[PDB]
Amino acid sequence: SHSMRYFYTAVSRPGPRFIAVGYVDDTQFVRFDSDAASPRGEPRAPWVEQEGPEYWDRETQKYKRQAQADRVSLRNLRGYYNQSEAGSHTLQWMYGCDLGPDGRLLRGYDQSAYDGKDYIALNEDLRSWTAADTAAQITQRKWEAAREAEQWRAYLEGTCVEWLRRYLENGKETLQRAEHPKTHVTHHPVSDHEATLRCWALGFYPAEITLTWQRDGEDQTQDTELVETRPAGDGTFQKWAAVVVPSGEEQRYTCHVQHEGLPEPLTLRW
Amino acid sequence: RAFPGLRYV
Amino acid sequence: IQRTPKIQVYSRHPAENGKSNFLNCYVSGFHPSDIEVDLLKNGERIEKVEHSDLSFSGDWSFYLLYYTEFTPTEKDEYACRVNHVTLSQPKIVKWDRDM
Repeated sequence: SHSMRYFYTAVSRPGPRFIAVGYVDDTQFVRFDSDAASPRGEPRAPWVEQEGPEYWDRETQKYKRQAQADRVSLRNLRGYYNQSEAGSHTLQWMYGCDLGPDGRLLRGYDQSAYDGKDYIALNEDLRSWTAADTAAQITQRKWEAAREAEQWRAYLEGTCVEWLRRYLENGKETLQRAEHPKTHVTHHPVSDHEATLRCWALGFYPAEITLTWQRDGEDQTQDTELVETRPAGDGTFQKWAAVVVPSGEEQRYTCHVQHEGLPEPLTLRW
Repeated sequence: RAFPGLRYV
Repeated sequence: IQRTPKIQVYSRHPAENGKSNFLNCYVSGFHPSDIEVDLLKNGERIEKVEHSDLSFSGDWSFYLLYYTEFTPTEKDEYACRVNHVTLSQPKIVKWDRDM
């Protein structure tokens, strides 16, 4: 599957920083920062640099417009929760497509957060809203009266998805070409009767990977310490899964990596 | 292509 | 409402002494977005260290990749200095390069 998603952040400064980023799968392609001389939407991927100045003027239009509403929204949220004006507060925006088998919308998103907690989110049916508290019910009532969910349907199943398909063709040589993981296993003792088998996976795109340590063929779901898929810095990602095994029993454990870049799931053995 | 409308609480 | 960051210090490619590489510091899973991150070389803060554009995950937790170009050696020690509103004091995480 494929996905486009935007991530907005607005932080209130007493006496507001507005950052927005756009992703196609695990590849960033656009950025807007209010803390710039002449703030503009700028390309972070090669396949959006070929878009015309008309596209970027249009993109910068909504960014500067949304930063204005984020100034109004952060101030409205202050009175909603009756908080003082001396503190900093965060308001995030998460919306985007999820592409399906044929090419149509699989899932649509439109989520708002306030201070790390859920605020209001467009339901999956793209007709109803889920308010997280009585303060968000004010925003909900505001949006049902203006038929905001009608606008999101036309975007998510329309402009959203059509442009996700457009990016995946204009950048098909990178967005649709998967890189296989370069895997290896390390072995470190933690006792005189115990060891740690660590299964590595480096330089793979996309970031979707599942590393599993199986003893005797069966999944050791727990006892398998796993870390966040981290970026390598060049567009690829890394990840490792570890398991603490008794010494002399390491020949019983096998690592299993499945990634879109692999022709078949490969079996590792330190 | 970002959302053309506006989010307002 | 507030979350502490997970700190990861690692190199882009496998680290070999004398071969050019990139030192990375992956802070992730923290809230709010205000964070202080420095890459250290022998306890000295490294000059001109860059980071990615601020983004967040499905649970609204932010992540940032602080990176710099460096060349590993046998005797040079590298680490990351991270301070956050959730951390009482800054956290210095050393680079374990044979993991």
